Amino acid sequence: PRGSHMVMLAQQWRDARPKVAGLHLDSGACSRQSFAVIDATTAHARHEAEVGGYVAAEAATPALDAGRAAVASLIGFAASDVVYTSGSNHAIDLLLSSWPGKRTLACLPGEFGPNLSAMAANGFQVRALPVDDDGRVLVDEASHELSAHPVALVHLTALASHRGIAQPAAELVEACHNAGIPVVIDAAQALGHLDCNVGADAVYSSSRKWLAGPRGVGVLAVRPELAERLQPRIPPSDWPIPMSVLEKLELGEHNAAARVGFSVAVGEHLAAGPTAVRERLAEVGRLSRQVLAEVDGWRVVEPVDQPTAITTLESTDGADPASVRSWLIAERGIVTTACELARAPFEMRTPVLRISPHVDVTVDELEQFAAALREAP
Amino acid sequence: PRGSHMVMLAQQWRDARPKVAGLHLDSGACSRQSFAVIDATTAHARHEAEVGGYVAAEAATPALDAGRAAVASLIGFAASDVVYTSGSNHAIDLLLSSWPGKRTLACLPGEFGPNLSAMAANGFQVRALPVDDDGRVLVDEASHELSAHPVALVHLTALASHRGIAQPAAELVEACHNAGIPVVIDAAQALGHLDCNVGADAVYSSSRKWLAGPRGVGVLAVRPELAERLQPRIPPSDWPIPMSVLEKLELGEHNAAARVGFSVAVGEHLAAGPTAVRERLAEVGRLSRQVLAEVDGWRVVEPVDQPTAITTLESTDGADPASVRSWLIAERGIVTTACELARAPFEMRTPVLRISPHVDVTVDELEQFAAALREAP
Ligand SMILES: *[C@H](NC(=C)C(=O)O)c1c(COP(=O)(O)O)cnc(C)c1O
Ligand SMILES: *[C@H](NC(=C)C(=O)O)c1c(COP(=O)(O)O)cnc(C)c1O
Repeated sequence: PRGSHMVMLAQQWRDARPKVAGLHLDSGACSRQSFAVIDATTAHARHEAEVGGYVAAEAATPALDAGRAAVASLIGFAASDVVYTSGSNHAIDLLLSSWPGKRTLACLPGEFGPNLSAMAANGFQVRALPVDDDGRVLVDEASHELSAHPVALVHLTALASHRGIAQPAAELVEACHNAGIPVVIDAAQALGHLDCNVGADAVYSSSRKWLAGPRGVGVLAVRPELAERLQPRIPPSDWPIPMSVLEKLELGEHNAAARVGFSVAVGEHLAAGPTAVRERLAEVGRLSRQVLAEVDGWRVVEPVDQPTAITTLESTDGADPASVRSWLIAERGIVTTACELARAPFEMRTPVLRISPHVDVTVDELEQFAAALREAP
Repeated sequence: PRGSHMVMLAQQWRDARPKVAGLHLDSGACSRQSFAVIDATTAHARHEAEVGGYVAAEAATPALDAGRAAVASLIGFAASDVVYTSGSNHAIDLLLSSWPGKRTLACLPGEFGPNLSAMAANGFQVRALPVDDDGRVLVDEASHELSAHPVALVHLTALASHRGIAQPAAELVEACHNAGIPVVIDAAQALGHLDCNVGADAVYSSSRKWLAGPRGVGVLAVRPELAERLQPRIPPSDWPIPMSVLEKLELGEHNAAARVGFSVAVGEHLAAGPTAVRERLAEVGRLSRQVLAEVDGWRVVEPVDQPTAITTLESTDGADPASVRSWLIAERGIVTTACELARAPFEMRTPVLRISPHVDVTVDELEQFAAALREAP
């Protein structure tokens, strides 16, 4: 029952942000904005009012591009491959709505419901990939399956919203490449605590989660080979105006402030040491699961040493997590997320309570949670 | 050459916002956020970090609904008919992508390019409506035309981004209703200086303009008869999850902060007196056009007494406004918008410089502009 690695990171992180009113263990849903991030945003809006809205935006180009670059660095793409979105669903929809010719797709059974929804809405046939009892892709079986039965692209949610299994992203991406098939990665969850530098052809993620930037921002990155094959829904493909596929994908009103906010927030991840941060988040999972290994009416779902901060609890006596969550919030200020089946229809047989705490979490807090979980009605 | 009505409104408005670095005459592109609005936004983001992101959002429901209601009041819809968007293009796309059965449409020749683009992208046949030499719809001819040749809906940009003609919105809407045809109104420009209470079946607008709220927010309002006929692209119409058409349209990650920001900003319009504000904006146009009636190399396009703050200048010696604009900004701190043909392809034969100043503008400033316009190379 091993103890915690003391890191000045956990502490710097905590103090860089407003103090939690209660106890916040859902950076997986929406993390917490640093003062700098918050202020960077406010600043932009202030500046919009001074110099003019679109001149302010121009002025922010350095900062916007900063963020692209930072994002690019974490996924191994070019900054010029990275576009801004409203989030990871805007992202996957921009992508799939743009996707040329044949629209077959393989993905995990664990695939995110709203993703499947976008997949379906864009007319993709969607096969499952072989997995283990956890939902972790069997990379071998999948390679064989993908050669035998080819598919127009593979969509890998590298880290799932509903379960803290880290998918073997890089080895699936090579397997898929060996079969001559592109890989889209949903890194909404993964960007910030999984090595997202893995060879993917497109990646997307959201600002508000592990990168702890503003809501209303996400990113989509597409390798230029793929980017230029894409056919944006809007404008129509018979286009008088000459702009690139990515320029088309990034077209539309948006909170630029939030985007500069985001840029700060990514910068801050890089600043803290990507690799340093992921190791802590992995530890956070360990501690979280070791601390929660002993709770009646609640089973920990993920293997102890999954390198992840998402841990999920299945109720062993029919308790509904949705309720437990809103209890935990209203009574004890503890913020959690409650994952309904719709999050992963073809894998979740039963809902779960999701702890997703950041580096800042202490063993006290994990213990406060465990405690408060027991006292829960 | 009549003078200005002194109103404590102009002054209250100015002082409620950060002071303009130079001179800002493009509230038509992006206006200026009050301190309250800016702070309301920051606050939300701060609060996200304290209590949790989605609990903060819940908490803001009062404020969010406030804004719907306020918007609703200005267009004569129910607050429950109003949904939040990213802007007026998200809006028209959400609408047209959702539109059932036959997709014919009539609109002005003056129709906004990006609108036509969305129209086309959603497979609408798009007829023009009869207009005068200004582009103002001939309501009579149009009624006759719409009875003789029916169309699945009419799309009226009530106030055009490229020209400060106020379209006879209410009388066209009855004409269209007398022919049994619904009206969608693009009130991106109009919401805030035209009476948008006119009988339209859907209306949409943006936060960042005359309502001077945050970027990344717009609104879409749809009357329930129409709302429930609509078929959202995403999720697919074969939907396991039971949510209303509007709930579907409002689904997706977003800057909630910005939305509460917006709510403040609408509130502030109501607070100032809608009718009071529009009368000033109309005066602003008068003054703007009277002050600019005498400039060489620049003709005022709109009739003097169009009840509008948008005035546009056509260069009489081949000057490119794009350039003049970026000169005006870099040299004299005067912010303007330069309207390229793409803004209204089937009406604009030639680009224009657009003054769109708010209530705060003084005759000095309009004169400073006129002056600075002369000295421009
Ligand atoms: C993020 N989502 C959540 C609210 C959560 O609690 O998990 C998410 C997204 C959705 O992207 P948006 O930015 O549009 O919200 C994408 N896919 C995954 C795996 C996920 O974690
Ligand atoms: C607003 N647009 C401008 C940038 C301008 O300078 O006019 C606009 C919109 C576009 O909506 P978004 O909120 O997506 O930008 C819609 N239609 C009109 C008439 C217009 O003024």
